[PDB]
Amino acid sequence: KIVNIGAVLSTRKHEQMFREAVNQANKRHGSWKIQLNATSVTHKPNAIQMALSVCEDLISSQVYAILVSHPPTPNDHFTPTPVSYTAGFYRIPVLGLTTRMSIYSDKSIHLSFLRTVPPYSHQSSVWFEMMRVYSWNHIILLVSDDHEGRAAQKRLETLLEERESKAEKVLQFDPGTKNVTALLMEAKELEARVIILSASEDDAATVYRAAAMLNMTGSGYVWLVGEREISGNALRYAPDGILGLQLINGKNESAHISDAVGVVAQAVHELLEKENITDPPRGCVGNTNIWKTGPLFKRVLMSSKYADGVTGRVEFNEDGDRKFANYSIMNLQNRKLVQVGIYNGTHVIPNDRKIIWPGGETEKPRGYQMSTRLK
Amino acid sequence: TVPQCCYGFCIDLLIKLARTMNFTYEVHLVADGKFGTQERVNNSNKKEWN
Amino acid sequence: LNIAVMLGHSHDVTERELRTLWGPEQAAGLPLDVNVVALLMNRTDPKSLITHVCDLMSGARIHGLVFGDDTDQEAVAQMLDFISSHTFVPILGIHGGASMIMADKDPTSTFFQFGASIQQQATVMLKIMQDYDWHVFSLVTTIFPGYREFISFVKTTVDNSFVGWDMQNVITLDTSFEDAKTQVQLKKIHSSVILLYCSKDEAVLILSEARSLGLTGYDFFWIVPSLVSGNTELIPKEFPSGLISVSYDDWDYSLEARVRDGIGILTTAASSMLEKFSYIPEAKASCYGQMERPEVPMHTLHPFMVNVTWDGKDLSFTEEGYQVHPRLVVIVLNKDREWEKVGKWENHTLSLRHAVWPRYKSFSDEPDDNHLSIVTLEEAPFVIVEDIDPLTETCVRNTVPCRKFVKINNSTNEGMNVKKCCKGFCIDILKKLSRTVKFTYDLYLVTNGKHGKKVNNVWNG
Amino acid sequence: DMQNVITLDTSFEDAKTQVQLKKIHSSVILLYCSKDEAVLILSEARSLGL
Repeated sequence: KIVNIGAVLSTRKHEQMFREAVNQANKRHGSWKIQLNATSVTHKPNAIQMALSVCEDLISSQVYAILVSHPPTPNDHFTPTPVSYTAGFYRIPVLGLTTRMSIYSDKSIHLSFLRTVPPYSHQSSVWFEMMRVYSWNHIILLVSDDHEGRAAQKRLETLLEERESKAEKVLQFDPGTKNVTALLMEAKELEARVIILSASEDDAATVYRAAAMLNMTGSGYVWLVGEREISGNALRYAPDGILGLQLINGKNESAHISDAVGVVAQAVHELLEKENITDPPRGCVGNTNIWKTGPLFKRVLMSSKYADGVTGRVEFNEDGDRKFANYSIMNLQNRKLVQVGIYNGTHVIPNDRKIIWPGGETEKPRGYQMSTRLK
Repeated sequence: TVPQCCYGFCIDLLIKLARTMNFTYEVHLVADGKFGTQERVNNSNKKEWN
Repeated sequence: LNIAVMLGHSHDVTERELRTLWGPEQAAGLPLDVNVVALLMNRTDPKSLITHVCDLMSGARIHGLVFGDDTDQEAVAQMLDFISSHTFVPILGIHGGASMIMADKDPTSTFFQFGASIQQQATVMLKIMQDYDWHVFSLVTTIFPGYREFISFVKTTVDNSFVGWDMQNVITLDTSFEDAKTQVQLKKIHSSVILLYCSKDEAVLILSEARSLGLTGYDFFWIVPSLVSGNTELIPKEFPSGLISVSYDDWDYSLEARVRDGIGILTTAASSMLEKFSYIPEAKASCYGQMERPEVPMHTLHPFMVNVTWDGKDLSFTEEGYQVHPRLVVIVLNKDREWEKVGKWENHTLSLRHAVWPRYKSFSDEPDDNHLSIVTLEEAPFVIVEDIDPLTETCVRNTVPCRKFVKINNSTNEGMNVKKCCKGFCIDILKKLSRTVKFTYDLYLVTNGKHGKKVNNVWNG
Repeated sequence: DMQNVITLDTSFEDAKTQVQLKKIHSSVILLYCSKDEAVLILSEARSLGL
């Protein structure tokens, strides 16, 4: 009955928050005498290692699920591949607590890995809402050439052509491309000024310099920005009036602890309702044996609903990303963020703050500018 | 690529549409002289309009 | 200089030292003193992975990697990413899960694995639909992530085909054990050749359900690759005649032949090193140490694995590490539920088969006796026999192939059943009788006599 | 225009029935049964969509 549940953080105080939420989990509508013992190891300094605690300590203590932040610095290439894939052997379900790297969405390889925080490509869908907030048809799609970027392309190209809206250009980028000036002159060829933006900080920042450099920033030139570009120097070269995005409760990770423990506790009680509960192996030696209830863990976690999360309804997508996460949509205006857009997930709530369109005024522009020049 | 004199029905129509429609017309010759159909490129599958 | 080898428990390690001595004394006798640490095991076990990694990274920084296991767990080959990206040493996957490629290869990974080139699989499957003219489909996958890949394969490669492949759509089982929704989706299959991408126990479910549907009848056909066959040594019970997989198995091969091939591949890439360098990036110092960086200043084999040929075999890989000339041992279950070879794919990836169309032949009978032996004369315009044009298939719009008996000599009169394209009145009429009498009509051509002769009333023709 | 009299053999076969019931392929469905058999058939044909 005792379910050991992992937690990979930077602190041990929020590991204690897991311990106390595990206490609540034994309390709140969950029945077991000792159906939980707490297991929690912080993020490791060597991202090589990443399985010492897991096999030697967690799987040896038969941990069923682990709850992991980005990293203890959260900002290098220490996006958590190695612990995940060491849990990717034998169908061990893991919830990415905060993650938005939709590389981890790739369920062909990311077998047992679902996210409380939906990645950037879900943000793709949100722009469609604003399409119909602002009646657009001439479309500039700008993709740093990424598996996440191309998966976001997939979401975009679907959610376009489902309603048969048609993109003009998807220009495509490596990171570090600074001679985008050719692609920028390509961008000078259009009716459209609907500038839909996806890269890291620095690509964006140099492009803001170069495009501002073109001149290319005037009302109409609407900068539709991914949140990697809502950090660092992409902050610091972008003009003003620019829409940015925010997931509401993307960072209350204490609320993420509370929600995740309530979810996983009542999902454990759904597991104890099931029959033939296969055993967690202790050793990562001699145990060549996949969880048979691996896919049954997946059927538990996909079919369990939790409207009672602190962040709202902890109720996921088909991809295991929470449905109807609250959005707030922002405007650097004198580089001072001006909230306008708010979503339950889909319900359009423009704040009474006006959108200075990110060159000129507060008037809804046109990417519709004819040439009368017929090739 | 020499710009060369052109004559015809369609010119008359385009000037009618310059009148009724207020456009300018950027008029070129085909390198192919052909419509160009979906035909496969090398790798022998790439069915592309030519 | 060094190769490490860890195996499924199989042909022995003493046998492996003999294979190492034989490869070392075979040809191009190794200025690099190439030296191998080889064992047999049974573990998919990451602590065992950690031990063997730390022992052989500590042990003289071993330089080459050849692996064929007796397992099936595919994701452990994806767990070789951390070796390929924490030792940055090129990994040869031959058997086990190391054969089983669902690893979409990374810029950080150093994988070269001999197995599941999924593209080459798809092309082989399509040429299977070609080479007995199985244009009429019925498509079933499940929704394992990674089967949507195959769905995109079908969409693109049929839409990149002017052949006009006759489509019955990819009817995907959503989850297992729906069992009412499944057979609702399964009464939507309405053709002969049934094309499957599932798991193995899902195939137990589907053959159990389709023996209730009768779709396992023995004029239907069933082509299921090494995803569900896996070990041809594993022949489960509901699994009839004519089941067809494609697999890089040691039925055509051995372990050690592939081993000496791959060792030579490693040493030719190391030769291209000592061409373009005169140096080798060794393995890292340790497991747990993040010492300076992972700056491979002597530049591991991904440009050097571009050009490798061995012994007439272009054993170079793709940029995605798949075989330029793949092997693709196409093995077929028969009446006795026996995986037996039909096809091979090593010559320009072209089919190499037995010309045996009918094989669905009363395993779980469902005995099918409808095949009507029709052997006629070339009688224009009742019978006008064309040949096979290389017109992306053997498919002219109104033709049926007709197996003539083409004698080899005037002496060796072995009439080789050559399929030839066919038209005429009577063929249109037999199409009308496939429309009315509705059977299968076995078309051949008369060699001995014309119509019939009273050769003491021994009839000819 | 005939689609044949597809007779349910015994009640509560429930797999053989819907095997026989995926053989109905037209609009007008003409019934001679009992009442609880019709409860069964409308329950099953709401699953068939007939």
